[PDB]
Amino acid sequence: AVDPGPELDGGDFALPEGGLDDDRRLRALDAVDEYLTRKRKHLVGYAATQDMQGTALDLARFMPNNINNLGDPFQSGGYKPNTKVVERAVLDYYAKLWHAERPHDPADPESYWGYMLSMGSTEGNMYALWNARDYLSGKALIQPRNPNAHHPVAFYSEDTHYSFAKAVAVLGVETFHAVGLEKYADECPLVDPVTGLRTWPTEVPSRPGPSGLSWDGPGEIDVDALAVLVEFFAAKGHPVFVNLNLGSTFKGAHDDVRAVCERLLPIFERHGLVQREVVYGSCPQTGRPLVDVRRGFWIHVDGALGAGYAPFLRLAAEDPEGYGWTPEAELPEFDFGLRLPTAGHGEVDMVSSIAMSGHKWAGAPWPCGIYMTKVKYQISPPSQPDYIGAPDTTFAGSRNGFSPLILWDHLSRYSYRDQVERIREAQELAAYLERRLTAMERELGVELWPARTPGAVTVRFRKPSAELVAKWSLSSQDVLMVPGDETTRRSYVHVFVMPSVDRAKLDALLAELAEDPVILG
Amino acid sequence: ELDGGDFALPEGGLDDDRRLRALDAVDEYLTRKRKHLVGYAATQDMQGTALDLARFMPNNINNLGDPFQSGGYKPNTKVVERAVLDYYAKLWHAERPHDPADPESYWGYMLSMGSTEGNMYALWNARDYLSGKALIQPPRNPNAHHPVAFYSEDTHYSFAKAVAVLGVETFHAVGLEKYADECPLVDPVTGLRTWPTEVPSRPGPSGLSWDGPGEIDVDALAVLVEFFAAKGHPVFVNLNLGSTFKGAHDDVRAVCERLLPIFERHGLVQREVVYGSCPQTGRPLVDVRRGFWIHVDGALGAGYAPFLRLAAEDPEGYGWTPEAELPEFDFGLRLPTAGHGEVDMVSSIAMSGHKWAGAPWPCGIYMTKVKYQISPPSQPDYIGAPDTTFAGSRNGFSPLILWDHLSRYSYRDQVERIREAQELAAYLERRLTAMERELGVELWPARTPGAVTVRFRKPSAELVAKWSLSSQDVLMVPGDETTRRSYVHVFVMPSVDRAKLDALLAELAEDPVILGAP
Ligand SMILES: *[C@H](N[C@@H](CCSC)C(=O)OC)c1c(COP(=O)(O)O)cnc(C)c1O
Ligand SMILES: *[C@H](N[C@@H](CCSC)C(=O)OC)c1c(COP(=O)(O)O)cnc(C)c1O
Repeated sequence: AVDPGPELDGGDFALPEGGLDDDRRLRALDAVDEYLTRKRKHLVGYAATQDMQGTALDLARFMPNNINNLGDPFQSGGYKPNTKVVERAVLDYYAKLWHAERPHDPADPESYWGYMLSMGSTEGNMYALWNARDYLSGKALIQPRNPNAHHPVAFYSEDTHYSFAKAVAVLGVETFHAVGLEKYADECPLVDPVTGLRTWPTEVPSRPGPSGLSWDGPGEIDVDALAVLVEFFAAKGHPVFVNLNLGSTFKGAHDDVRAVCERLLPIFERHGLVQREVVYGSCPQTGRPLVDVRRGFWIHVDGALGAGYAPFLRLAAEDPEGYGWTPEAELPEFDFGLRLPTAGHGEVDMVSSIAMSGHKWAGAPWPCGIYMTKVKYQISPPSQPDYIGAPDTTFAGSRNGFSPLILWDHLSRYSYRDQVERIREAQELAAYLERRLTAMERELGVELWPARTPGAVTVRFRKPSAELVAKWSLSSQDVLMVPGDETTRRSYVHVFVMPSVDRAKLDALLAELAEDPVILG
Repeated sequence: ELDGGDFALPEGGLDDDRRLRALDAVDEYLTRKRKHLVGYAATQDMQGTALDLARFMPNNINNLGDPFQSGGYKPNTKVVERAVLDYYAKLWHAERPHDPADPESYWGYMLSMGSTEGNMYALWNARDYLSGKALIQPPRNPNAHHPVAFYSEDTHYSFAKAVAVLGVETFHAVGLEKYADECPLVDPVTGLRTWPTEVPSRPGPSGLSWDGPGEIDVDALAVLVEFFAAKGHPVFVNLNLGSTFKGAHDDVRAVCERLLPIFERHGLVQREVVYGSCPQTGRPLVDVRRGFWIHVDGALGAGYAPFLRLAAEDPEGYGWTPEAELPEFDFGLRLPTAGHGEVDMVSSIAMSGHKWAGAPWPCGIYMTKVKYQISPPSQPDYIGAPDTTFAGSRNGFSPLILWDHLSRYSYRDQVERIREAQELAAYLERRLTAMERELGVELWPARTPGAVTVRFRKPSAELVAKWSLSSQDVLMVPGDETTRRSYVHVFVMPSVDRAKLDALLAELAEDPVILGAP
């Protein structure tokens, strides 16, 4: 029944051979602004902070510059209009926040290395899986018999973002499902809870909900299931890549990164994956191959969303009196500071890489973010281009040097305490939304199927009318309540409570939901 | 330079005074550098852009999903993105509108990185298309599924990267692995049949490629492509349209004319491809595809080459005859088959928006045809649009940047932009040789005919850093480190005018490395 307002008309934007005069140009740009302004003020269905007035005022001045952070962030290079000094400051801030070792130092293998992304976290996850594929397969690093030793196998939950399926295909990294079907067809160690057959699942199971199946579960990886699957492949001699979701796309779940690491480390130690000799190439002689020592596992944290707020929630959890807030749910230790003891290898720093999107929690006018790892994992670049004056250590070639300014400006405006307040208000407002949806069910006698994983900044509920979805940019997901059976489909939407989503905005949405024709029935 | 101390981000934040001081320091640095940058292919003037588009800075714009599909993230500029894509589709003689039911119609999208993304996407798309992975759903030979990649020694480093990312095998790798003693080319330095690492570029006065024009040697390419095509391999060829260091244009028309008969001889125009078996039986399912893919890396040159070719076709109408011929390169390039049919030769093009047009961050275009589209890696509900692109979230500000640029200029204005740059590149070359004679020094100036860049001897570090001159070392005899020469180049972009070049030249004439030249 509500009005999402008119879309843009392509006729206004057609670019003729002769160009457009100033009046037609301004009319078009005004139409874009009127559209974008209406939509941004009502967007509540995606993990995208929408308020950036301060940014715009501070940084509009930089638009006349063709900024390019071409090459590694830790060398200027020949393209002098670059913001690498700013990029390093932003990377340093997140390195501290994620308990990485600073400063970056190419002679310190344990120190951080990372760079700012020109796409979103899609670039960071692609880079992670490239870096891990090469590291685990034995390609040469920047610093100097088992048939499966150079055949890595990827593991991640059913709540993992579609970017991984893409990245897996781009990079030719094999999932445990693919390798299971190919080489180990009848040896799946898990029993399917629907069919009772030992069929290889397509992703690692996520935890079950009230249904006994994952569709209504919290969206967290099932650690038991993961450990069974990892043991299976590690015992066969495969190196192991694990992606863990810190703020999953639809449910905002946090995989229990510490629990996963505690479970898997003994498996890694049992199967010789903590420290192992790796043959990297060869050359003609009496002998042949070169050799170095590497770990045989790689744990990546997809923190596209959650790496931006989780450190601040955990700060409050550590000092609840000081911040005046005890978070409702525990968020798992997930970062470069996570270190575990072993039987005979000393303490092991468990996480190899993290990705974060800057346009999610912080907010930006275009996609950006961070990939971070450690110097000891850096792969030799694919080539040595003279013409950029800095090593080609990154996924992108030319790199966005405006995004460093965006994030620097954001981070400079807020103290740690202010950042804690932002995640507090969002957590409290997500809880409020869930409370209001169940109250609506009782007031109106309607089913909304509301759900919210404890500690998540998103709430899911029954999809309303198409018009309401379009007004508020609600993101949609269908689930089959019993996998395989198309008659059990439910359509959900979700709301992401970002720092730009306040009580008034949620109350306005709720007032419209209460009068929506699909909701009423 | 900028001092990192001014930029460190404390736990407690920075106050408004420290914040403004830092941002002022950045602006002062960037402003000084941008006004003197002449060494990279990056248009530096965008005052109009800034005035028109700063207003959009408050929006978290996201063009998530396919440009031609509705999606749930409503603060998007896909209507604008499609207008930009339509403009370049026309400019590159693609078929419009995009229509998923028309195999011949264009498909493309705007890049969130630069052309690195477009070249990566091209090679991904070609790898899957040539290997037999499943195509997008509309509304014997042991080498058949092993594509081999070919490109010249002047190809940008993004290809070496993309090859490694995507696991695409170059002719050099396949040659060493499978055909170690069968290289059909003789090395001009050693006289041995050693597989070269890239397809040779054309020789210069030296007899070697270092002082050549930077264009692919079409003969050498044809010999190499025939070799692998006769073995049953499908073929990926990348052609440079405005190469990175020399600004050369591979002769795409000549390449296509040379290669088509080779493709016909070895059954690569129409090739039965097995893309798995049916869900019931192990019956190899098959459709018909071409067995070659020609990609044009027009990072730079796809932005200006159409306009120069416009003038070449009507020189009295535009008041300009370009001195150099630029090759036909685009989606309109169609050649006759042996049977007097026609074949559209080019499969894809990439362009960077931050090169010829100018942008405040990297952006660009990848374009192909609907008939080449691969089935998406998965089908996510939560964007509401197919995942058909390299990026996930996508930059929806870049469409505004390029739309604003393109809306400001007529075809005639765009012709004038490339005219002026061509004429100024020729002027710069004239001035450098005049300087050699006046000062009695060797500057090694070189300009490939039709290029917007001129190379010369590397001057002092100070001058290099002031004018952001890009540097390249060459070995004048490959493998001999004693023959190293250090060059720089100047790119004459639309924001490079005569005054700027004359100011550079005045400094070069008093430069200590130039004057101290042995
Ligand atoms: C990002 N997920 C959302 C992107 C739009 S909201 C700013 C999404 O897919 O919702 C439909 C995301 C990615 C990919 O990051 P990009 O920045 O889009 O490239 C990866 N991993 C997770 C967990 C995400 O949420
Ligand atoms: C881009 N080449 C230059 C990028 C800096 S100038 C804006 C370069 O390498 O500088 C010396 C280029 C690419 C890659 O495009 P990106 O936009 O950098 O990702 C690919 N192909 C060619 C021919 C290029 O020139």
